[PDB]
Amino acid sequence: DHPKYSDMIVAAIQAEKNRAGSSRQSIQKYIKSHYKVGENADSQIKLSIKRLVTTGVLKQTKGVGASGSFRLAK
Amino acid sequence: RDNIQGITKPAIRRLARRGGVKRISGLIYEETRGVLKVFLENVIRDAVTYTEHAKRKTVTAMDVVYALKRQGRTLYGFGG
Amino acid sequence: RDNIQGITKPAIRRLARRGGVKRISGLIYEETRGVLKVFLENVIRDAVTYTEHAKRKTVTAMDVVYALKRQGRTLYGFGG
Amino acid sequence: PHRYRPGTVALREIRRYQKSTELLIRKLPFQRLVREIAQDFKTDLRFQSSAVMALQEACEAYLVGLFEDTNLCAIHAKRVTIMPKDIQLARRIRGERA
Amino acid sequence: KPHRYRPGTVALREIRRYQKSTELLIRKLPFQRLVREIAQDFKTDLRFQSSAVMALQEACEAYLVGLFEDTNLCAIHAKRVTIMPKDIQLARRIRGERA
DNA sequence: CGCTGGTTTTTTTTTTCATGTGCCGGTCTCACACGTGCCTGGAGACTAGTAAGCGCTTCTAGTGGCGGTTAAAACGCGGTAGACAGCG
DNA sequence: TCTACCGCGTTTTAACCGCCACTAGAAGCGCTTACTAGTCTCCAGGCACGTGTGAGACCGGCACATGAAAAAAAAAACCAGCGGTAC
Ligand SMILES: [Ca+2]
Ligand SMILES: [Ca+2]
Ligand SMILES: [Ca+2]
Ligand SMILES: [Ca+2]
Ligand SMILES: [Ca+2]
Ligand SMILES: [Ca+2]
Ligand SMILES: [Ca+2]
Ligand SMILES: [Ca+2]
Ligand SMILES: [Ca+2]
Ligand SMILES: [Ca+2]
Ligand SMILES: [Ca+2]
Ligand SMILES: [Ca+2]
Ligand SMILES: [Ca+2]
Ligand SMILES: [Ca+2]
Repeated sequence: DHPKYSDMIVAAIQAEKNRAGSSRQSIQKYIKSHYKVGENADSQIKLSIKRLVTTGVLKQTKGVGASGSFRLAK
Repeated sequence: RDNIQGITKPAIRRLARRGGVKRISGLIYEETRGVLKVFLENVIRDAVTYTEHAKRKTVTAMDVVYALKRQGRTLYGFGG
Repeated sequence: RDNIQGITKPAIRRLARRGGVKRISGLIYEETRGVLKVFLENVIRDAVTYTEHAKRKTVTAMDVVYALKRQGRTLYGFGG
Repeated sequence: PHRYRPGTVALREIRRYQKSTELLIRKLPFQRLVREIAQDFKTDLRFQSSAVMALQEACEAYLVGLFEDTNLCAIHAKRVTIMPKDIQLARRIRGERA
Repeated sequence: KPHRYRPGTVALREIRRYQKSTELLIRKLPFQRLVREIAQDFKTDLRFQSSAVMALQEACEAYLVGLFEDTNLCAIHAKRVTIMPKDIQLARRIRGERA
């Protein structure tokens, strides 16, 4: 139903509290709860995070790859 | 409450501590009781069998000692 | 000397396969040789001891069978 | 409000009980358990007090040993906490089980 | 375009194969050399019944196959699929084969 | 704009390929099977010597139950460290 | 990330103990006699040595399991283009 897994992440990380970062499994849980979602959503949010990490728009504060904590444009 | 419950959590904890265990899952205490029971069943069964063969109604230390040797768990300091 | 190397990687691999092993670290082949050697040392030592006691110069199957029984590794089909 | 970190007392306990040799199961509850199990094989059986003590020594010994082996199985799985599957492995490898 | 089996698929095939069979899996001569060599250390100019050497081999292969079973379990118990020396060592320690 | 529809991508599926394993019908070889004659070990019957069963005695131990202490268990509390699961 | 294990403090439990009294039953003595050994004989059933026959072990081949890589279909993640809105 709900689009822009990009807009989905941004809306879940907005809602998520001012942190050093925001970790996938805490965002994956928010998006699955708040919007009409599928199963492969867990595996699409994983591809959604990596394209936002890629575009400089999101950046990761701790960890590496797509297990760790991610921050926005400052 | 079967006498098996008389083998208290804290008692098992103690045995494990002598075994050099630091942290113990909750499930272990029942699991241990189960094992301990099988052990005693097997040992006593044999012990009693020795008793019956000696046409006695009193289980002797030796009856146990002989039983433990059979089970390959030789015990020093109770005779034999 | 050092026929221990005659126990080839592929032979060990075979034994492990019968043991239901799927993947095997490289280090295992030397480790296995070490173990296999200790096993044989212990068994043969006893076997030869039986041979010497029988004032023989030829190790018999029975010499081995008796040795394996001693070691608790009873073997059927060589005159047990 | 003095509090010891989780594990610090555990260690203390270990050192203490390894140091000592006294039986760690309460004598009566054990003795009841023995007689109870014995009944299943033959009724109205008497026990030398020494025979019951022998059984306890053998039992505690056995378990202490089993825990050592269990502990190793836990660590071998990069755990510090023993679990039923640790015991089961130990008993399987010992040829006690299956 | 060549044909390749994924790592492990042949391993499985091998397992099924060798479990099915009973034939000795060590080459008979190299073993027999190893036996005589070890025997020397206990007594020199020793002869062996051929049956005695075969008994030893049966017992050895049996022993190892068994040890591997136990080792395999120790590997899996550590959430691994690959046996390693520490798997064997544990198995032997628990068996009371070594301290 | 918010929609919405169709299409781009990610999943699952079907498929095709290939390969290897299992099976039958026909074939050779050798270990099974049996059969001989001979030997040894079994059974036999007898005699005597002994071990053990049975009853009697003794004596011991082990059992049951006494007061009440004080230690241990047991409960629930609250807070971390570790189980654990995923990623790369 | 999540909780289930530890380590803490109060409420409940019961084991321990140092003692006694009473008995079942362990243990030990003397009798009997029933059993087992240990002898001389007789004998056949089981051993080795040696025969020949059928089973299984082998072969090839063709049919069946399988796993792998490839073609096809489905499910779901998105661009436009649009109508509709107020400019
Ligand atoms: Ca001579
Ligand atoms: Ca019963
Ligand atoms: Ca009962
Ligand atoms: Ca009675
Ligand atoms: Ca009674
Ligand atoms: Ca056929
Ligand atoms: Ca053949
Ligand atoms: Ca958890
Ligand atoms: Ca809690
Ligand atoms: Ca006849
Ligand atoms: Ca005949
Ligand atoms: Ca024959
Ligand atoms: Ca035939
Ligand atoms: Ca748009």
